[PDB]
Amino acid sequence: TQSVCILGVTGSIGRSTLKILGQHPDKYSVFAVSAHSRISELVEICKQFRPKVVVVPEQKIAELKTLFAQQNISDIDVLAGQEGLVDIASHTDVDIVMAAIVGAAGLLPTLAAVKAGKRVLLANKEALVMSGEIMMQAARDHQALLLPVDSEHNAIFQSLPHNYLQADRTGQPQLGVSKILLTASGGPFLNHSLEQLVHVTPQQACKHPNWSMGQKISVDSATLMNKGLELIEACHLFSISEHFVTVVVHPQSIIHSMVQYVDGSTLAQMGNPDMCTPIAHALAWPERLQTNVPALDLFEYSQLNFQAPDTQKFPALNLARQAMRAGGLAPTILNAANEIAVEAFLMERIGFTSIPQVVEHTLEKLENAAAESIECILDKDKVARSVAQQYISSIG
Amino acid sequence: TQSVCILGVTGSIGRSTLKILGQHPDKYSVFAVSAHSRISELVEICKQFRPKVVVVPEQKIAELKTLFAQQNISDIDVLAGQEGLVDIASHTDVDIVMAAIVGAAGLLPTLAAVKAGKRVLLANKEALVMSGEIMMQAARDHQALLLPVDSEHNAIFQSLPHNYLQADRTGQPQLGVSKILLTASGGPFLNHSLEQLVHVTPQQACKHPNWSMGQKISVDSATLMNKGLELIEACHLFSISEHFVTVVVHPQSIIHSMVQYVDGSTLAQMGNPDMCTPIAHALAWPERLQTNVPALDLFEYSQLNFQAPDTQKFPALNLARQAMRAGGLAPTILNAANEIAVEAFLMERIGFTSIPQVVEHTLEKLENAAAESIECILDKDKVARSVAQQYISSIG
Ligand SMILES: NC(=O)C1=CN([C@@H]2O[C@H](COP(=O)(O)OP(=O)(O)OC[C@H]3O[C@@H](n4cnc5c(N)ncnc54)[C@H](OP(=O)(O)O)[C@@H]3O)[C@@H](O)[C@H]2O)C=CC1
Ligand SMILES: NC(=O)C1=CN([C@@H]2O[C@H](COP(=O)(O)OP(=O)(O)OC[C@H]3O[C@@H](n4cnc5c(N)ncnc54)[C@H](OP(=O)(O)O)[C@@H]3O)[C@@H](O)[C@H]2O)C=CC1
Ligand SMILES: CC(=O)N(O)CCCP(=O)(O)O
Ligand SMILES: CC(=O)N(O)CCCP(=O)(O)O
Ligand SMILES: [Mg+2]
Ligand SMILES: [Mg+2]
Repeated sequence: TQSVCILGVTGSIGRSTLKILGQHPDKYSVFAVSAHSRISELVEICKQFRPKVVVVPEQKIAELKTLFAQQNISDIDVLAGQEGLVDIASHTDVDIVMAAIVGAAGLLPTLAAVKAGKRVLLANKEALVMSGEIMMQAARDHQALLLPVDSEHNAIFQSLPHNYLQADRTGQPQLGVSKILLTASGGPFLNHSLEQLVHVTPQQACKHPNWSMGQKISVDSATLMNKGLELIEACHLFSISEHFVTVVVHPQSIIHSMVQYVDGSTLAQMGNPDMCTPIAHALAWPERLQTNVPALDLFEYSQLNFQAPDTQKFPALNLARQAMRAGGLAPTILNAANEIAVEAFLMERIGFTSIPQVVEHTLEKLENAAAESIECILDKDKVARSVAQQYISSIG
Repeated sequence: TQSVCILGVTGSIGRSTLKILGQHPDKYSVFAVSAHSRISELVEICKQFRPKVVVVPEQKIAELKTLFAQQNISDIDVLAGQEGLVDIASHTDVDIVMAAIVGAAGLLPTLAAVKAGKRVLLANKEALVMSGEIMMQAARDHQALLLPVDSEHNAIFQSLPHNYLQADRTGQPQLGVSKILLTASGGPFLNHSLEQLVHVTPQQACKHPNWSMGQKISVDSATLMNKGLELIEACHLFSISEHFVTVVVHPQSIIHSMVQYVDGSTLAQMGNPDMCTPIAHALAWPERLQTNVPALDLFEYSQLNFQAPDTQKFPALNLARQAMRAGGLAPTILNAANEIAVEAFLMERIGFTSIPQVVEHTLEKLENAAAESIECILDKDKVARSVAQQYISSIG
C-alpha cells in the first residue's frame, strides 16, 4: 500500500485521481492534498480520504480552519503556500505524487517531487514546458519515475518500445522509432470561420465536445496552444527534436496518439475519452490497474477521421514549434504570455483572436537566453508576464 | 548473419520475404527454399539468392533439373517431397524458417521447424489451426521462437504486454488484457446481396481490394473463413479462449487488430497493407528492421470505419468458432473441409454459397475426438477430406 500526494486535488485531474484511488483503498492511501480556492470541496475530500496534511495559499488558511472547526475535523496538518506544496510533494512518507496543479504555479512542487525521487504522475504540462531538460535530468539524477498523464503522451508512452526510458537521449528517435503523430481534437472551433473566431466567448471556449476539463486547458484546446505545449512536452519527455513529432487533427478524440516505426508499423493507444485510463496506467505502471472506464466499443464509435491542422487559422501551433526549435527560455516565455493572455480573454478583457497575438508579441519583444537554472526560468517568466500584460493593456 | 529457409518461396508471402531479405544481404542469407509448381520462377529465385538446397515435389524434380541444366546452375542440392521439406525446415545450418506454404501441406515442415528450435515465422495459419496445442507445446519444449506473420496476429503480438509469451497459459487473458479485437476487411463481397453471393465467380473471389495474395486466402477472405481460421489461430498463439476474441469488420484494413486492457486502454497496430511490415517485424524481433514500406499517411487515408460481422450472411465465422469451442479435432475437420470446398469452387465445380455448406455438413457428419497426436490429426484430416468430397459430388 502506497501513499499519494495529490497536488491540485479539487480540479478535473485531481477528481479523476480521487475516483481511481477510491476504487482501490487497499493499494493506495492519500497522505497529502492541495487546493487553491475550492475550499469546501477540499473539506469534503478530506472527510472522505483523511490526508495527514493539506495545503492552501496563505490567504485561505483562515477560511479553511474555520471550516475544519465546524466539522470538528482535527488531526489534519495545515501548511501554506508554495513552500507547503514543496514540503508535501517531497515528504518522506509520500510514495506517489500526482502533479495536477495548472500552469506555472505547479513547477516548484512538481520539480520538488522529481528531485525527491517520487513516482511523479505528470499532468501539469506547463511545468515541463518551462523547465525541460532541468526537470528531465533531475528525474534521471534522482531515479524519479516520471510518468506522463497527459493523454497523448501516455498514449505515446504505451506505443513506444517498452524500455525507451533507458535509451540514448540524443534528440533522435531510437529502437526503430521514426515519427510520433501527436493527435489533436482541433478544439470546439475547428470548423469555425475567422469571423466567428473573432467573437468567440469564454463560455464557448470552455465547453469542450469530448473532454470535461478546467478552463485553461479548455481554452488552450480551442486555441491549439494546448497542442503547442504538448509538442514541447513530448519533445522533452521522450527526448526527441520537434521535427519528428507530427500533429494530426482527429475530431473524435478516440485515438490518443501514435508512434511510427521504420518497418512501416504504427502503434496506437485509443479508448473512450476518460482521463481515468491514463491516470490509472501511470499510477500502476508497469502493472495494469482495473478501472471502471468502459471498454472502447468501435461498433458505437464506428468512424475515425484525420486531417492536417490549419496553422494559419490557429497560429499558436507554429508559435510553440518556434519556441521549441529556439530552445532555452523560449517555451517559458511562450507559456507565461499564453497564461496571462488566456486569463485576460477569460476575463473578457481581450478577444479570442488576440490570444496568440500577445504571445507572438512577447516572444518577439523579450529576448531569449539559455535555460540555465530554475532561478533564470522564474525570472524570465515574470518578465514575460510583464511584457504580455503591457501589450494587452495597450489594446484595450 | 543468419540463414533462412523459406517454405513456399514462390508464393505471395515468399516473395515479400524475398524483398525484405534482398534489402538486407548483410543480415540474412538464404540457405533453403521450396516450391510446388512455379518451377522457372524458382530457378530465377535460385540465381538471385543461391540457396544450398531447394525442394519440389517428386513429380517435378525432373522438370527442375532440366532447367538447372540450361542455366548451368550447379552446386544446388535437390530434395523431393514432404521429406525434403522437413529436412530443410530442420536443417542444422538453418537459423530462421519462414513457414509460407499454404494449407495443411505446410504442417509437417512447419512443426518440424518448431521441433528443431528454429525461429519460425508462422504465415501458414492452417498448420496451427490443425495442430494447436501440439505445435505450441512443441515450440515451448524446444525453445522455438514462434512469431506470427499473419497480419492481425502480428498486430496483436505488437499490442500485447511485451513478455506475454512467458505468462501463465490458462485460456484466460493475462497482465491486464481483457479482450482482443480481431479486425476483418469483410472480403470483396461484404456489401453484396445474397443473390449476387450465390453467383460469385472465382476471379471475383480472388481479387481482394486491399491485399494481393494467393487464391486460397483470397477466397477465405471473401468467404470470412479466413477470419474463422484466424480466430482459431489467435486462440492457440496467445493461449486464449475464443470468447475473449471479438471480430471487427474494418473495410479500409488499415488497423490490423487490437488488444484491450482492464484500465480502458486499447492498443493498436496499423499501417499501409503490405505484408512486408509484419514479415520484417517477426524476422527481426526483438529488433526493428528498416523496410521500404511507406509510412502510414493518415492525411491520405483520412477515414477508418468499423462494424459488426454479418454471421448470418457469412456463416463460416460461426462454424470456425464452433470448431474452436468443440476443440480436439474440430478445427482440423473444418480446415480440411474448407480446403477441398474452396478447391471445388475455384474449379467451378461448386457455387460460392456452397462453400460453408460442405464445411458444416462435414462437421455434422464426421465425429470429433481428441487431438492426441499428429498421426491422429493427419488421419482425421484425410477422413474429413473424403467426407467433404463425397458431399460435393452429391450436389453436382
Ligand atoms: N482536465 C484534463 O482532462 C486535462 C488536464 N491536464 C493538465 O492537468 C493540470 C490541471 O488540469 P485541470 O484539472 O484541467 O485544471 P483545474 O483548473 O481544473 O485544476 C487546477 C488545480 O490547481 C489548483 N490551482 C489552480 N491555481 C493554482 C495556483 N496559483 N497555485 C496552486 N494551485 C493552483 C486548483 O485549485 P482550486 O480548484 O481550489 O482552484 C486546482 O486544484 C493542468 O496543467 C492541465 O494542463 C492534462 C490533460 C487533460
Ligand atoms: N499472401 C498474404 O498476403 C497472406 C497469406 N498468409 C498465409 O501464408 C500461406 C501462404 O500464403 P500465400 O502466399 O497467399 O499462398 P500462395 O498460393 O501464393 O503460395 C503457396 C506456397 O506454397 C506452395 N505450395 C502450394 N501448395 C503446396 C503443396 N501441396 N505442397 C507444398 N507446397 C505447396 C506454393 O508453391 P507454388 O507457387 O510453386 O505452387 C507456394 O510456394 C498461407 O497459409 C496463407 O494463409 C497469411 C496472411 C497474409
Ligand atoms: C485529454 C488530454 O490529454 N488533453 O490535453 C485535453 C485536450 C485534448 P486536445 O488538445 O483538444 O486534442
Ligand atoms: C493480411 C492478412 O493477414 N490476411 O489474413 C489477409 C486477409 C485479411 P481479411 O481476412 O480480409 O480481413
Ligand atoms: Mg493532452
Ligand atoms: Mg490475416
